[PDB]
This record gives sequence, structure tokens and C-alpha cells, in this order.
Amino acid sequence: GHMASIKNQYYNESVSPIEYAQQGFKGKMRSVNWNVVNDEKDLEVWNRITQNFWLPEKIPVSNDLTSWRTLTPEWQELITRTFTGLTLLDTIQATVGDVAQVPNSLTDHEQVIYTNFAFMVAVHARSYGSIFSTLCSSEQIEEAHEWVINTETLQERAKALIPYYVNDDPLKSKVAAALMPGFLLYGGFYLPFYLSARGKLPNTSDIIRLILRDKVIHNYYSGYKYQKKVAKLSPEKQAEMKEFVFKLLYELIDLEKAYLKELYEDFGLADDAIRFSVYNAGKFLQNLGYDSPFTEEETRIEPEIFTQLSARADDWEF
Amino acid sequence: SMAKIKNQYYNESVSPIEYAQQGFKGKMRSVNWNVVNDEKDLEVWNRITQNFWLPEKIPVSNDLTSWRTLTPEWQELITRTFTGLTLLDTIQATVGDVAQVPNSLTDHEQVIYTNFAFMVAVHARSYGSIFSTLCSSEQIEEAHEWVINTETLQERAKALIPYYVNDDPLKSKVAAALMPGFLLYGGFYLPFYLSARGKLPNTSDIIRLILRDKVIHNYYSGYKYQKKVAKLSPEKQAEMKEFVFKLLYELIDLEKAYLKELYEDFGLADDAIRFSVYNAGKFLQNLGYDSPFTEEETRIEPEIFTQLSAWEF
Ligand SMILES: [Ca+2]
Ligand SMILES: [Ca+2]
Repeated sequence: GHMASIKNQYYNESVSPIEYAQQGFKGKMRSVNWNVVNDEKDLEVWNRITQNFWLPEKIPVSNDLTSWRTLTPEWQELITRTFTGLTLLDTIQATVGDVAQVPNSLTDHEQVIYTNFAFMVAVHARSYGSIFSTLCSSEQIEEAHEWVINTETLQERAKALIPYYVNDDPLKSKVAAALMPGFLLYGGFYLPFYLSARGKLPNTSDIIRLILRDKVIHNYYSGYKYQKKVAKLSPEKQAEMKEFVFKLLYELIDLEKAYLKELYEDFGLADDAIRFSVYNAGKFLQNLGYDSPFTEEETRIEPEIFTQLSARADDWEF
Repeated sequence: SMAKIKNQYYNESVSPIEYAQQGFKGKMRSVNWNVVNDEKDLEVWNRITQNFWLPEKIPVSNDLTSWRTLTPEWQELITRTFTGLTLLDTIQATVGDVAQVPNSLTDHEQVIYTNFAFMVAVHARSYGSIFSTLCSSEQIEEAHEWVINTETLQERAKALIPYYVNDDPLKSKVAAALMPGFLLYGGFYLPFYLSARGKLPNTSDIIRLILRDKVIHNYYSGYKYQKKVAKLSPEKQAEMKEFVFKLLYELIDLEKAYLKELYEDFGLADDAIRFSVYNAGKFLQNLGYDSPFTEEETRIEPEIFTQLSAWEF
């Protein structure tokens, strides 16, 4: 014969504060448990993003003044406009998009990871201001803000993701949260890399690479959480979501092409920046578990640009 | 413009959160970190970002010797107290501070509250970091079970949440100041009591880093409260003052009951309550009101205040 004979039961008996509110102020609230992490990926991502904390003071942007002064007023205007347009997209993501992901989290740890994302995107936006403080006149700064509000091709991109963040479909909101860091700013990042490949504004591109180090993780993590939810849904629902991802991406690509053509119209950069953008559209799809349909020609990046994009972002410490 | 007004684009546009709130209307502007509408926002952004820290920077393993001199009952008290603080930080990080973003007066304030939320998440994560070093798995789990099942704790956790979710921004803002400004001090008394007695010095370094953030969060929410309230009619200002005092006294009652239960076997409650009420006075002052509390209601022993400002046991 033989003798006939559950840890952390409290967790199933309780709710996170967000869930308490979602349930109409009902339930026993649990503290986050950082000692028993439901998904190890959350702890990995928390560690990465917090260890990657930076502020723009880390970069000696004043060392870009010599090369900045070799640029014509038209190039300086292009840079200020491009960067103010990127600041707009970061403002959206920091104050609306990443915040909106907090209540749609699968785990308590993910809820606070998205507060880090929102804050770090605010740092991205603040970094462009630091660049402007160093390089630009007050007139250049103000004219770029005026141009941002009045440029419809830019506004249409800024408008495009906001309904998904405010409406009640958490999966579509998550797709938007991956598309912002994974795709929509790359046509603008083309510009500093084009310049730094030609010896102009090298320190600014170090800021861009610190921004990218964060954006890559934001895209990866939102895509990871998208897949975690979608994998449990019916085959019909999974196919519906794939169709939505491709539909929204293609719509964003069309808006991006129209904007970059206008933005770069005097400079000849739009065709190259569009290929750089579409290369990143393919990476975005891969981070959500899909195959890229784009051809080599549609995604071609010249070696000197790819070097700037790919270089590692690494005594001042935080 | 007749007067050559600068930055007219600002009046012709909306922030992204306002574009959402107005039914998707308006031209959206980027934040302008070169033109800061209220210079206090730049001061606060600079201080909170310069004050970034993470708990792993503090070698809590060096507290093991002194942790071991504490009885199982004292260790349980610490784990429970800190897990209760972790709950309040979880509320503020995931609900309270993020709820302040759409009620901001300036674009810069919107993102300052994202920093607040993230840093409060770091505060909550810090207690877990301490537990990883000092506590057994059983101590950690039992404290979580105690948190969900202790009604006096839950009533405080439940008190402020409706203001963050409902649609009165000033009442939400009062709560956002009350959380860092009042509700956790009854708990913070314990590590300082222990550190005044030479216990857990590295843990008290973490507590001081948390406090350095909380003081600013309380100050800033109170500053923004006063900015909006000063524009209200005298009768609406009076209604708001009555709300502040009523909610505070309610939370004081919930807190006194909680601290009496928490510290009952240790004889710390009366001192911890005076420590809590001292900061209640500082909360009222940060909202522009006079503290009605007496010196005896707010008495902090000099050993405790030194920890704040850095035979019986
Ligand atoms: Ca070209
Ligand atoms: Ca006593």
C-alpha cells in the first residue's frame, strides 16, 4: 500500500489595484510580488530597461556645433522640423500610448514596466529639446513647432494610432503600441544617420542610438505580449488579428511615404528614407510573429547608413 | 500680433491627451522643452531625474548580521509593514500617478507624472529587493496573505482609488498629494526606529531614497492643487477646503486603526501615529492650508527625526 497525499494561493484570491477598479471597486487588493514573478520575461525586461536609464546630459551635443555651422539654413530647418515631428510622436506615446497599455497587462509586473516605457519615451522627447537648446535659435525652434501643427501629412500620422489607445480593444491598442517604436519614427531617424555618415552632427546620432536602444525593447516587448494573448485565441480570431496588423501597417506606410516625400522634398532623401522605413516595417512584423513581405529592393539601406543604425549605443553614470 | 506675442502656435493647438479628450479635435503640438510654460515644471523634472536610483545600488546583504539579531516576530512585523507599503506604491504607480497625466495644466506636467509613476514602481520594487536578501520565501508569502486579508489595511488601500477613477480632477489631485504626503509615514517609522537602534542601516538608506522622491511628489501635487484652486470662486474654494480636511481626517482615522493593529505587540503605535500626523501637517501646508494639529499630536523623538533628515528593545 501507500499513503495518499499549492503555493501563493493568496494570488488567486486577490486582484491588482487596476483589476479592483475594473471590477467596480470589488475584491481584495494584492501588492505586486517581485519575489515570485509570473513571467520571467517581465523581470528580464524590467532589468534591461532600468539598467539602460539615460538622460541627454550623457552626450556632449555642443561638440556638434562646428559641423552644425557648416549646414545651410535650409538644412538646419529640415533637422529642426524633422526632430520636432519626432518629438510629437514621442509626446503621444509618453502621455497616451504607453500609459494606455498599463490596464491591459497580463501581469502585475507588466503594469509597471509600461510606466517605465512612458517615462523613457518622455526622455526621448526631452532629448530633442536638449539638442535644440544647444544648436538652434529660438526662431528656428518656434518655426518648427508652427510647421508641426500646420503640416497635414504629419498630423495624419499623429492622429492615426490615437483611436486604438482610447477605444476598448486591447489587442488593437497593443498593436499600435508596438507600431510606434517599431516603425513610425524610422523615416525621421534616417536623417541624423545620413548626416553622421557624412561627418555632420555625430554626437546627435549618439542620442538617437540611445533612443533606439529603448525603442527596440519597447517594440519587442509589446510584440511579445501581443503574441502571448493572441496565441490563446481561436484560429478565426488569430487570422483576424493578423489581417488587422497588416492593414494598419500598410495604412501607416502610406501615410509615412506621403509625409517623408513632403518633409524631404527639397533634399532628395525621401526615396532612401522610405526604404529605411520599410526595412523597419519588416522588423516590426517579425516582432509580432509574422513574416515580412517586403523585397530586398524595397528595404535596401546603404552600408554607411546601416553602420550608423547598427552601432552599439554604449565615467558618467546614473 | 500687436504686442509681438511669442509662441502663438501654442494657443492654436492641443496636446495629444486633449486631442483625445475633445473627441479627436484640434491640431496636435509637440511638447516644447525650450519654452516651459511654468518654470517650476522644469525645476521638478530636473530634480526627479537627477534623483534616479535603483535598489540594487544599496548592498542590503550587509544588513544580514543585524537582521539576524531580530526575533521572528520583529522580522514578521517588518515584512508585513513593507508589503503593506508595497501595496500603496502599487496603487500609486499603476492607478494614482498615471491618473494625474490627463488632469495636467501643462505639457511638461503630463510627463512629470509619468516619471512619478515609474519612480513609485521603483519604490515598490525596492521592498521586494530587500525581501530577496533578508526574508525567507515563507515570510514573503505570509506577508502577502496578511495584506489581502487585513481589513484595516485594505480600507486605506480602497480609500483613494475612487477619486483616481471618477471625474473630479481636483479631488483626484488631493489624493495624489495625500498618498506620498501622508499614508506611508506610519510605516516608514519602523525602519527609522530600528536604525536609531543600529538595525538595518542599508535598508534605511533605501527608505531615505524613497522619501527623497515622496517629498517632491507631495510638494508638486500640492503646488498644482493650489494653482487650480486659486482660480475658483470663493465658495468653490471653501467647498474644496472642506473636502480636503474631511478626507484627511477620514484617512487619519483609518491610519490610526491600522497602525494600532500593526504595532500592537510592539508598543510603537503612539510614536508612529505622531510621526504620521506630523507629516499630515506638512501635507496640509503643501496644499496651502494651516495645520490644526498640536505639538503633542506631532511629537517626534530626536532619534527619529535624525533618521528622517539624514532598554526596552
Ligand atoms: Ca535620394
Ligand atoms: Ca508606544
